[PDB]
Amino acid sequence: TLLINQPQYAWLKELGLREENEGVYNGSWGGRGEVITTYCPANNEPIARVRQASVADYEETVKKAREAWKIWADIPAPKRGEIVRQIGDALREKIQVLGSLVSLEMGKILVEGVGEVQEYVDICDYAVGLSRMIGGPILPSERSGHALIEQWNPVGLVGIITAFNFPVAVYGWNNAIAMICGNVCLWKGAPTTSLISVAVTKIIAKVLEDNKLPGAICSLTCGGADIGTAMAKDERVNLLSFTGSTQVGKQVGLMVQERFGRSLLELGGNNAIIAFEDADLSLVVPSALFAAVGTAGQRCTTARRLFIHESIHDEVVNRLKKAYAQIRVGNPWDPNVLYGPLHTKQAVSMFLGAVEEAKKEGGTVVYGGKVMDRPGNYVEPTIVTGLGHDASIAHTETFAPILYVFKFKNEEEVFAWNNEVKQGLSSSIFTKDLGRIFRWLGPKGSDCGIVNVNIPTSGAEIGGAFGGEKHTGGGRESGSDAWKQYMRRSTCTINYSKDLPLAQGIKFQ
Amino acid sequence: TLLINQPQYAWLKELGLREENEGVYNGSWGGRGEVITTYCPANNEPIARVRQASVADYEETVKKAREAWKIWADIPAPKRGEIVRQIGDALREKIQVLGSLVSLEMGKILVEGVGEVQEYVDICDYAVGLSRMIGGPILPSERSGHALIEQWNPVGLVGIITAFNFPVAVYGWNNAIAMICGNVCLWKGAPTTSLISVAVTKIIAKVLEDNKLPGAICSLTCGGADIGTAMAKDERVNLLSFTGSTQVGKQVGLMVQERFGRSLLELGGNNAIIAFEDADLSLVVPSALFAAVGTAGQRCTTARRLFIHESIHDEVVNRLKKAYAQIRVGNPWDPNVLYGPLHTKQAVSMFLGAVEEAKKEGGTVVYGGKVMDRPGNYVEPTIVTGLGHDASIAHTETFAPILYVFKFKNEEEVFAWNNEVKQGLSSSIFTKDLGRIFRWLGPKGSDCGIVNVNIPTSGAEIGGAFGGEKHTGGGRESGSDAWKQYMRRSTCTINYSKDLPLAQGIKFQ
Amino acid sequence: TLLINQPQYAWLKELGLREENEGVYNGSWGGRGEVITTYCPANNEPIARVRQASVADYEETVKKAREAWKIWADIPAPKRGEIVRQIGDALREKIQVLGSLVSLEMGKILVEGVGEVQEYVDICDYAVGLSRMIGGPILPSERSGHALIEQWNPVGLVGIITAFNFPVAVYGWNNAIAMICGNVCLWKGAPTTSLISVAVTKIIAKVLEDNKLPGAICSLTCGGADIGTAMAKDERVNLLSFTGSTQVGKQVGLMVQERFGRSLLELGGNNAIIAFEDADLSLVVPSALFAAVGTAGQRCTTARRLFIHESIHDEVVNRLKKAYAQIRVGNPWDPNVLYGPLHTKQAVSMFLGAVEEAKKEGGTVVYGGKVMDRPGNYVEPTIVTGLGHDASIAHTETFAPILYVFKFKNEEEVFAWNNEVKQGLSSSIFTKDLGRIFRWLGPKGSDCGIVNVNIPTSGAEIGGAFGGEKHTGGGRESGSDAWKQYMRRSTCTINYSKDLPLAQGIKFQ
Amino acid sequence: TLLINQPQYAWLKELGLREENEGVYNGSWGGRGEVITTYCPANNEPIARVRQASVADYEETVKKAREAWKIWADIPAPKRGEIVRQIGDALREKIQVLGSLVSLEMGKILVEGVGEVQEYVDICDYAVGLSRMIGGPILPSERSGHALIEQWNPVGLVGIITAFNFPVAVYGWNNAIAMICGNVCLWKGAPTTSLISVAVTKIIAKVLEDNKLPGAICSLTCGGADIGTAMAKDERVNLLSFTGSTQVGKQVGLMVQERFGRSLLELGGNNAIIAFEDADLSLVVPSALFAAVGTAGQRCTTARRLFIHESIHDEVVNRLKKAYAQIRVGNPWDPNVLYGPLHTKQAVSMFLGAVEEAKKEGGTVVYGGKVMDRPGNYVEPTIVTGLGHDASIAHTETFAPILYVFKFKNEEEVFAWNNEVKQGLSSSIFTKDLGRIFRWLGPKGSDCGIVNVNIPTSGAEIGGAFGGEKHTGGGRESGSDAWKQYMRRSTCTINYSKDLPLAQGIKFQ
Repeated sequence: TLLINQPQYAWLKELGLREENEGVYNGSWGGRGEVITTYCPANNEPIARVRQASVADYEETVKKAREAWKIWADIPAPKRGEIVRQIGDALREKIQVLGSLVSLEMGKILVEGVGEVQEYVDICDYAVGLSRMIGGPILPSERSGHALIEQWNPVGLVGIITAFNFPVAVYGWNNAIAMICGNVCLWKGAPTTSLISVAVTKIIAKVLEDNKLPGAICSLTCGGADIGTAMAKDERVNLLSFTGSTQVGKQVGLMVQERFGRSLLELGGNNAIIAFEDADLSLVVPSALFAAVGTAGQRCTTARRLFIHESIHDEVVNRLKKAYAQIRVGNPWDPNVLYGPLHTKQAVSMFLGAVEEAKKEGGTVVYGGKVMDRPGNYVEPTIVTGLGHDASIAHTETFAPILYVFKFKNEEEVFAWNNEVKQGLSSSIFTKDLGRIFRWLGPKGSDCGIVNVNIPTSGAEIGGAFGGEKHTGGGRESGSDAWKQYMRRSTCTINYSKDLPLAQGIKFQ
Repeated sequence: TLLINQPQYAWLKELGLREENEGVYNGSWGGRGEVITTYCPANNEPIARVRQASVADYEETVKKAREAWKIWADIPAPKRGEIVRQIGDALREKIQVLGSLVSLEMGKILVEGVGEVQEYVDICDYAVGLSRMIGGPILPSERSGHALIEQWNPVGLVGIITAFNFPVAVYGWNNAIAMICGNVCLWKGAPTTSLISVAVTKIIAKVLEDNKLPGAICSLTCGGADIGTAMAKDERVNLLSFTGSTQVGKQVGLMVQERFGRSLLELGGNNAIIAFEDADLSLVVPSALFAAVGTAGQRCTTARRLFIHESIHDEVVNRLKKAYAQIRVGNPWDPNVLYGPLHTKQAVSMFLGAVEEAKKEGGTVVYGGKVMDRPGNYVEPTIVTGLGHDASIAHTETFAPILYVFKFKNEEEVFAWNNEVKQGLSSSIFTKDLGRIFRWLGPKGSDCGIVNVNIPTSGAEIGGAFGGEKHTGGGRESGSDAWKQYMRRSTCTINYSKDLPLAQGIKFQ
Repeated sequence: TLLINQPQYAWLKELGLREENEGVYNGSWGGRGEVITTYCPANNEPIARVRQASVADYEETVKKAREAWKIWADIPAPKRGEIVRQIGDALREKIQVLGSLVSLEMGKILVEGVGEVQEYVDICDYAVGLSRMIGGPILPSERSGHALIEQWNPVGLVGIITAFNFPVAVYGWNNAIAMICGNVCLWKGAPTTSLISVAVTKIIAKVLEDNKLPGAICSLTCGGADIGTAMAKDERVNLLSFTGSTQVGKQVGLMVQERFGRSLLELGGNNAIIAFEDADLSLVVPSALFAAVGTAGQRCTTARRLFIHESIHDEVVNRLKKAYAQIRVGNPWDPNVLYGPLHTKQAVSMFLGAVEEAKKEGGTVVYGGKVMDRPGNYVEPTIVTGLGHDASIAHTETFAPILYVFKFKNEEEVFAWNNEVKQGLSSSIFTKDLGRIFRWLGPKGSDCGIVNVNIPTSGAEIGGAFGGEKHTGGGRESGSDAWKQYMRRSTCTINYSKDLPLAQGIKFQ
Repeated sequence: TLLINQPQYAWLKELGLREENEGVYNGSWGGRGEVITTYCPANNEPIARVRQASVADYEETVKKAREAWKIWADIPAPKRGEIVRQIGDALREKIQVLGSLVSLEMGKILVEGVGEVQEYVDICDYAVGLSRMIGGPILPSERSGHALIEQWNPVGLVGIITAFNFPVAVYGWNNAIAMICGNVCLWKGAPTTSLISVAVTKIIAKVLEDNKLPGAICSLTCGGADIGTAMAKDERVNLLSFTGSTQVGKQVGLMVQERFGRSLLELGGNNAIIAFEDADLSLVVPSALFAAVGTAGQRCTTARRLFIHESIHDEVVNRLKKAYAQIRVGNPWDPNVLYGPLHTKQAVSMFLGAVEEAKKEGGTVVYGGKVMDRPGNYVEPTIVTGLGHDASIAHTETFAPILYVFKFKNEEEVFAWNNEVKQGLSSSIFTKDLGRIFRWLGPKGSDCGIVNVNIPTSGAEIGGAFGGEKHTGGGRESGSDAWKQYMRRSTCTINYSKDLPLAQGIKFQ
């Protein structure tokens, strides 16, 4: 009855998956904790099982990772880069099948599953070059015969907790960077994407083994809130990268701060698109559609708020309805499907409640609003008009495809309305106005980590630092100098002179 | 009976101080909170009085500061740099009397009082150039017809809480950097250095007023824990910079994390000096003495642990004892004086407490240990031998001139002993060995924020970032790219092309 | 007869100038060369005399500067910055009288003379901060137990040759940066702004001498081509910064290259403004006027070519003509004056030559074209229409206020026309079109070193690197990392390990 | 008769080489110039033939390359990065056979031939990441409502002239960087390594064609001085990267400067090793040996001068002699061989002239000095004692394994003797003294581009910039910000405000 036991899904075995899998890796595979079964959200059929980590598994693994660090930190960064390069190659080799597993277990369409694996491949190739660049300036000291240098060194063990919706790429961003920076990693992924976590870890383990390196450099401990909390409280976890809900991230940030650890928090978003009167509507409508319904509206960067100037509000909404109608719904492995299921049945309940609250708070559902009558967690992509910008439900992050549409008149108020929410991840304006664009990028503009112009809220590449402000948590991943969060700065003064300090009256020697 | 009403202390009037002073500035001067009297640690005499901030004062001031930010943030960074240049000049003009005030109210010797003002002056001149440099890279987008830019913008209001021991320079580091970065500031200094806070604020207010700027850009609200806690919990304080005890700092960090604010923590030190067998003893002995007894052992970077290789241990300890007896003690403002009083009577009590605690834990006092029989809070600079490196009183930070001396044999164990404590601020080795130096600076070396060679634990200049790791709190001030902590990063993608996105099968337009 | 002997010009004495002045400084003042008398171009009267350098003067000065470098290079960069800070303040205290001398002897209006001194003051304050920042990265070596560092050190003697039209700021830019970079300097200014060179050097010399530093750190050797040629041919001149004509710059560059020296060339411009059909005309017209007639069209960055879309050509021309007629002409120290004399009588004749050449090539003078009926070197600001964009006189740099106006139809051809000339200094477009703007800034856009949008060709501040491409010479001054041209990069590997190389079958030791 | 026609050398066909090969590539293969035969330096047998470029081939190729640029410059840098990544992979696939060709045609031993290919592979991988990093800062304008940005854009066509001794890696450094920076390339390699140039170009040509890119993006024009001179004089060659003799390079520099082009010169070396009294002699002797005789003394970074403190001089020379005696001499592809032939018979003749000149100037040959009686261009590795540091022959670069040895006593004189030569490429000291090491690295130390400590003169990796000063030419290749030499800087001010300029008394509109 497991999908992995059906010949139709034999390709799963190309990732080294079996009926029952070990969810702990530290150089050896094991798992003494609870056995979890994960399910395909397109049909709710069981795929396979994973043995999760017990506390003893976690203890053993942290210790092994920290012993492996002693070897790893001694390897020159460029040589660490070479390992990361080989990891990218090993992912390249498995990209289609790993992409298919992401579609199967998580629920996003295949091109996005493959695309997410390509994202990890790309950050590896990036990190290879960065591994030859990381460090700090030699500075001119004000003291004669002294050197002043800024050094960067690994923090040690980087704990990585990731969410269901990007079960490969977020880990990848943290892993490739943390690795070239001389850290070891311990991964705890979302329980409902356990097979994906195991499959990626099998790919990396083989590269470490072929290079005769301890596997615990990239440790895995599958588990849920129990293991996540242990990492948050563990002094041996020097940096904890956490991607997930704002509510959980807040508690993780507190626990880390309590022990003077470091945390990197990538939390929820309430991302807005603003369309000004002068905007190219041929650009706005498709941009809005794909940002809003992409991944069934389950991206951290999903467009959840659409502000449209009064003069064009009715036309844009009309064109958006006409476009939603053409969204192709199906299984996420079905070719040319644009739109798959929500990740859990719970997310469907959150969807419905949201649509109910919207209707009751005075909103009108101009499209969607219903559960589709079919197997799996499918809901109609939804557009809601008529709500006030400060409506309770619109300030809430609901991880479903519901787009709240508002009218505005002036630039200052709608910039304010962008900024008024608790989250601070991504934002976008559509306009041709040179002046407005630079105000939006300036000190009185968007308050978000991602501030886009004529591209929707999901526009982001690995070259820049990725992350948000406010309740989004403040962490950055991937590009620019995000690498610094994974290392510790020292300011080092070196007296190379035979000079003595002033005696100040005192008779020395 | 107030020192400011005696002719010998008439110079205080040059700083704009009188018998009773307003301790709130927000464009106007005020203060409706409790009136505090500050005392000269050299003779335990009252100097003058300061009216502190009430809750209402605090509320009004935060509001005015945030209103002034609307103006200040619109002022181009280099023009903001020009104001900071003028603050530097106003400081130059008062450097002698302000330096004297620092000696009088805080109790450090006059050249360090003056030296501290010079520090503020120096960061001003530095920030001037920086104000034409702050920003991020334009990066190459992977997308045709798109630009990708990293922007930096002010966070808004920077709350600055400072300690008694550096009552001018810490605020200055924060102030000059936060100012050129486009933020307004709110200062709450240590209550026992209130006159210093008022005097500095009077200098800055005159520059702001003279430039027709709202004075609230550099606001002051004198108070103790109640105002500090208010700032820690205040969502309107976008970044809180805190310098003070690890115990208080931990609670401030938690309160700020609870509200997803930003904190910059500069906390305790337990700094070690390590002398290897090949060290230049003629460099070691004076370096150790000055970093141990400087400012009566009340610097954050004070040398409190001294590791000496066993072959040279007794010779270093004997020479240090002979050097300690030549320390010139007296009034801080008196010339040739090297050693003044502790800041408070409580500090003296802590001093005695620690000395008895060390004897109880098996320590031997080889010099000092007692209170001096004279006016003021004077205690003997103290040397203790025989403790184990992991003695509890050795791991505890006592803000008193006590130096714990330990033997070691080999490099790996003593690097580990440097790193074994909860604090992570400063560290120094004295050695000639080229290999040892680069291992000290490396991943298996010192874990401190400041890592020095052949210069003691107070070695640090403007050009580098200043701060520590672990329970020191992780913040950085002054140099390198510490400015980034006072600003928010946005990653901005601009589509300037007429290219429409892929329709993906949908019929738009 | 000499202006300096007339009571109305007694203010010249405040700069330390007399009837006959020493034009050589190297710690001592002297000059055994040709005596030159400089003239006011506003009334063609002699101002005062300068004794120029003989060959023996130049020889002695080079040797003294290079001796002085031994001391100067040993001063830590931040302390070099303090000298430059003090130079900044010394210029501040003399800014009005110095700016007045620039107006007197060179002929630009008072606000530009004063402004040029402010420019030197500003780069000083910039350089002070930079002096704590210059240097390179510490990079991660691929070899275990090795450090890899990029060091920067002074080149030695920086020869600086400057032009008549910016007799203070160009030197100032080079001086401030070279100085904090640990170089010594040798200045040869234009013979016709000799008093300005002597006055600037008197101010710097006092600062150096007051700091008990050898004056030859900032040497002056006034002279013409013979002194300049000697600098170009002199191996002891490690870097030669040349600002002047393309014709001479080419020969200077070749001579320096012949001896494998370093050159920094800032040569001519043929700068264009392009106004597209969507441009804000109320921005275009005054931008063009002030960029065309400012400094009587004698800036390297002066707008000489004006391209206007066919649809708005006649209107912009008519509005420019109406605006030129209101330009106020007079003595450059009169504050109502926007417009001063040309620098020489030869320049007036060449103005006439170009006008006549333009008419010969088929052009129409729509405004001006004539010498003005008054004492001094005054000509009418001039507009020429109807020339082809590849007319010879339009591709010629004439240092006179003649603006050549062209029609254009489309973007691609007008970008090509901007780029078609030999020079490559500055360029500007006026447009609202987002896409056009980023194409202009991109690879198929302007080929100049300064590339502006909605601001004319004279738009430049100290924060960025200043200079051009192609026949403008390639050098950069002032901002960004222009400082690297004044220093030598070394890539340094330090083996600090006890490891021995592989024996490769050879029995060593 | 041709080696390529022998079955033992059948592997050469794996590089797609045949009896007669086309030596021009621009998307098409051709060559109407003279047919050159290249010879194995180890036995002087002909290998195969290459048809070189006529003038017509060159002209057409430059035009096709510049056409190709219009497409290439429009490709986003990260995507150009992806092409370079694939080039690295294609090189990987042929690393053994390509390396074997390098040993065969050029004559360096196998591990270095393969090593050279690996070098190109590594810079490709580095360039991949850099292609998402290149660009400049956004800077804070002093002007309200203005943006100030530094842009970097390709120069266009980069001509690359390379030398015999590194027939793969030097081109690869230039190629990988130039390509990600958006330039197209035109390669003219040394005529005596033509088969190598063709073999490399075949590999790249396939990658471009598989990606449907025009092949002229990486163009090849095989030829001698006539094609090189043409490139130096050609205004269409925007940057000329020249690697080769100081003699030729001087003329290339002058030709490029004459037309105001850009040049990047990598010229001769006269590299010193300096052994101080405290040096690790087990470290010094093999470091000296391998750096002196490596690649038969034919590296630009080859150690040619050895300075030894008088106290250890005879000991090191004796130990060096005994080690030279054990150098294994033979065919460069032979696995056990350390030492192969010089590249040409002319090189053997120059070697002989240098040895005879060293004797006539009073040197003593204490090891080697003779041509070896065997097939090929073999000479004995040679050591010469007794010359003064300023002997003419020692100041001369003879591209042969001749090591000039000198005594010295003190640091100051020996730093000067390192610096006194015209060349400025690489330098090394061996010492343990901390003070000496940082002095060496400072302003009074080595004047070379590579400045090493306890590692020989050939110590360099791709992470840092590679090149030298003085007569070595000034150019840098590979790491750090060397990429900037392949691009043009623009400083761009964007006025996005509605603000009009001040009227200054003029009535507009």
